Amino acid sequence: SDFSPPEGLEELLSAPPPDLVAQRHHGWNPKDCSENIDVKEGGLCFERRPVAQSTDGVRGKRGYSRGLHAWEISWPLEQRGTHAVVGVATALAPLQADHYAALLGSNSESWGWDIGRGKLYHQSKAPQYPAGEQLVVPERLLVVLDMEEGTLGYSIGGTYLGPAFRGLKGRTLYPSVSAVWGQCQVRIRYMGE
Repeated sequence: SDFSPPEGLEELLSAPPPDLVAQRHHGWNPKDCSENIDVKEGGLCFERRPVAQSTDGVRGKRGYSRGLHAWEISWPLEQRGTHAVVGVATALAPLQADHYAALLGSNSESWGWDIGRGKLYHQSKAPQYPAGEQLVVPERLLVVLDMEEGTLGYSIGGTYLGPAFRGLKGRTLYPSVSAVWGQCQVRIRYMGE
């Protein structure tokens, strides 16, 4: 877009999108998530309840170790809070904390984009991304995981912002998100492989 997206991304996004079963198959996992989040719509949406002093996350049902993978995340602006972090995670990242934090990316088992202030989190306990314009993240963002190249990048308003993270080769990564505000509805639409 203003960055060159991984090869074959335009093709997979143009193609007829995966059907309802495939998207659910790749959705939020009701059995891999904080006790404070409820997964709805067969995996396509998750809600964090209004629990105070807790940070909570969730992993997708499917973990990726090869190929190109994109999913669309839709996260209403007014349900973001102070720590809306969107990214990916090994099977080993913790999915809740008992204080307020940017949980996704605060360890070495996860990579997060802070879609509010535009910081990159990995082993954070942060560089800006994109590299005097205010970051504005629309309701809907594209998460692009390239496991052949080992990069995680994002796409907003028809613009690939380029790789946020490298060094992903050899891992098995799940879509993941970490949130602190409650009464949110955050949707995942897997776009394909």
